[PDB]
Amino acid sequence: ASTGNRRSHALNSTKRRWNANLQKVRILVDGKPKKVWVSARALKSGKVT
Amino acid sequence: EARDILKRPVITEKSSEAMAEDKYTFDVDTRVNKTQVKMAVEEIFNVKVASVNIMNYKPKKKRMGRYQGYTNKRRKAIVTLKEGSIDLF
Amino acid sequence: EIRDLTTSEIEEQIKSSKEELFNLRFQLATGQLEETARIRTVRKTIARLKTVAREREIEQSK
Amino acid sequence: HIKKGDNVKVIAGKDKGKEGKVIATLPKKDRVVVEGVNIMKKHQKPTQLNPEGGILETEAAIHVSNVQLLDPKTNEPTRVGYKFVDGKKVRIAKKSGEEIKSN
RNA sequence: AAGUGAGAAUGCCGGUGUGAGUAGCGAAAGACGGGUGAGAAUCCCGUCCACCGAUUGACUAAGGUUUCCAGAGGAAGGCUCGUCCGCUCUGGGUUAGUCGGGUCCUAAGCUGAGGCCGACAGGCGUAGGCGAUGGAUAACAGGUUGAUAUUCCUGUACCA
RNA sequence: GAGCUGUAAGUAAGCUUUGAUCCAGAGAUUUCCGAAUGGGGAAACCCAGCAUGAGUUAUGUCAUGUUAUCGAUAUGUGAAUACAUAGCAUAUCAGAAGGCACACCCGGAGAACUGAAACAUCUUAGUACCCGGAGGAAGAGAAAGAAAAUUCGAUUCCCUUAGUAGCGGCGAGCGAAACGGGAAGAGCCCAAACCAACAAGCUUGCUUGUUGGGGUUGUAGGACACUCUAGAGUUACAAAGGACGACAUUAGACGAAUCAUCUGGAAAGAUGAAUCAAAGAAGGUAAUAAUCCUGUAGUCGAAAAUGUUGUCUCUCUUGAGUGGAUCCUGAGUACGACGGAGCACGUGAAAUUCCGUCGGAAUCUGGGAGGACCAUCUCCUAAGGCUAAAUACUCUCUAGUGACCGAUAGUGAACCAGUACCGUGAGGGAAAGGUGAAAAGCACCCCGGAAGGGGAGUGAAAUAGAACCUGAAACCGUGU
Repeated sequence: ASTGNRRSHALNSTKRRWNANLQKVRILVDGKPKKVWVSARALKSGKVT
Repeated sequence: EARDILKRPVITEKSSEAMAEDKYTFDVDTRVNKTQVKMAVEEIFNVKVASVNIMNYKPKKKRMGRYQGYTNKRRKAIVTLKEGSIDLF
Repeated sequence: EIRDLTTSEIEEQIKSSKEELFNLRFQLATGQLEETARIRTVRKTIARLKTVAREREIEQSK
Repeated sequence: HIKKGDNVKVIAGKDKGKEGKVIATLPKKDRVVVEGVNIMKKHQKPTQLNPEGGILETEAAIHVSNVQLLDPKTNEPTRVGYKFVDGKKVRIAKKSGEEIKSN
């Protein structure tokens, strides 16, 4: 998670953010199946738990 | 306890006139109630007291003689019996 | 009561001293100027009593 | 050093070289009061604690470096050294006659 | 070897001038007799006269925090005077079962365990908790002090 | 070592040759508030509920203690909805929280005035402030490295190379590295291979893999096999701990020896004669003291404490060639595209480092790197953790020093300082040292109600009298 610049054609710069692609899933971390915020590049394991 | 709740008695021209109506005034602590003084004067003097009246006193300023200072707050309590005698003078 | 640590029960000594102190303080109030023969040393006894009567709770009970 | 109960010769003063007896110690200001020496004719105020506060003769207290002991075995001025073999020390008169006027 | 030299920056701070014995001294109407004292147009008592008069009257609340009472003063203090004082110095003075509050209860709001949201800090919110300026709870006739009164005392009732 | 009762003194009396005022050691109690944590609350207040102690016909009142939310354990626990899963309450556990030197460190976010003689890229600058993590140091660190010269080797810090190479509206400006000379100097624990083989009360969470042994890396090394063997030393890393002394340092120790005259109110001065010296630094004393005090040179050190830790043990132990035929060697990671950032570098030919999104390898015939991409020739083994020394800063404590200040100076504060005072609040913030050697601080008489004078007295001095050392100008007066 971090920040950066948004640059125009004449090379000015304004701040922005890069946000991660978070989704919702009925999944497990600490017991009960819950609807939690995970990201599409964090689906390396199963889906329904 | 029943000894540290009683400091010194007040001896003025108003307390001397209250002796005829059987009403002794004492200087109690600033944390006791109107029931702890009834169980401290009925044991030290062993006398059945009737009623008890208390009043708070705010601190005063100071004096030019020394330097800018303050005074300690006091708590007066007028205990009146109806069969006992005096225990001071 | 300097250096008399050979005692178990002391509370009754305490109460004797406390009625002593109340009586003596209640007279200054009127007059009676022996204020250096006063209770600046009817008080310095009582802490001797209490310290031992309490270490008889700190070390024997834990 | 000096305690309370010796006799001494004063060397630096208007009355040079006079012996007497110290009475009051006064460590706090470093001063010495000596019998029959420097009667400041104390002339206090018309009080009513000090009776008819005014003239009287109490010995003014002079400085503790103008005064110096005198050797017991010789009654000449000395300094004071110290040895001990026992609990406290024993002041040795630094000129061979040792003083036991601890009293 | 240098914190090395002062007449000016509507320069900074302190002390003393000129304008000058000049401008001013900001609500009612006073007059005399007696008294006190080193000293009186100004303080104390007395008699007459006048002013406010839905108020310069009497009492609750907010606010201030011993200015309240007695005895003694060296000036400073008070827009003059002072033997006087809301000024200085000693020593004193405020009494509650029912009077106001606290305590019961809730309004607008303010905080809220789980619960959402957010770079962090931290925002928002459900039961709940707090929060009167409103609701529910029991006193009078009189006598007294240099200073307190439904509180102290006297008679008599009411609530728990 | 003979005195005592805070700075600040007197009194007013007591206390201490038994050991008083205090120089340190060490424990005890520690009212109420404050992270405040039994529940409230306008901090220093109010209302409880308990197992003990009190008393009264009881009731009432008070004193020890316990009653917070998160973590960590042995534990239950589980309505709807059978059954765990969400609730959950009585309990077990003493790890966290706040503050403060913010000076020095490490992250997250991140300005503008200003320079370019305007200004937008660029520069102020990753600076000020805000938030977190916090240590006595932190961060970095053990090669898929920098490098043609012979490559010689973990990281940081000072001196060079150098204002050089390079970057740049190729403007203002920004600005290396190899290299050599120094200070300082050790590296390891793990995974996997394998296998002896085994632990998930409803749980305290399915990705139960759960205990070993063995091993750690490039001359390509450990597994597993052809060979059989002892010391490297452990209380700065490898994993943690204390017996053992001696000594360098922090209180207190004893601490060398001067008389006489002169002037004076009093000499340390002048003068004359002496005498200690691992001490002739400095301050006090009625004037300028190496020999009158306080000390100082140096002697015990010190009922200790650690600092250099110099030292015995104690748990610290098993390693030694090869074979290289295969076993192993960290994956949505290596790498690629788009958008950005940090590197001296404006994103360029951009190599090399980070983040978001999308795609996505083969694996020791390997893989990668040599400031484009292809061959050669070198070199090194990625995708897991930890670490002393050399260095940066000072609220404070002890001992010192200065061609540093000397009361409009030096701290805002030498004394009544963050105080008088000023503001609804955040906040702003002064002025003020000096009698004498010793209060001997003017006994007494005269004028006045008193204040203040005039004599007298104390003193070396009273034009030294608390408007108290010296007393300059501006200004105000009287005589001539």
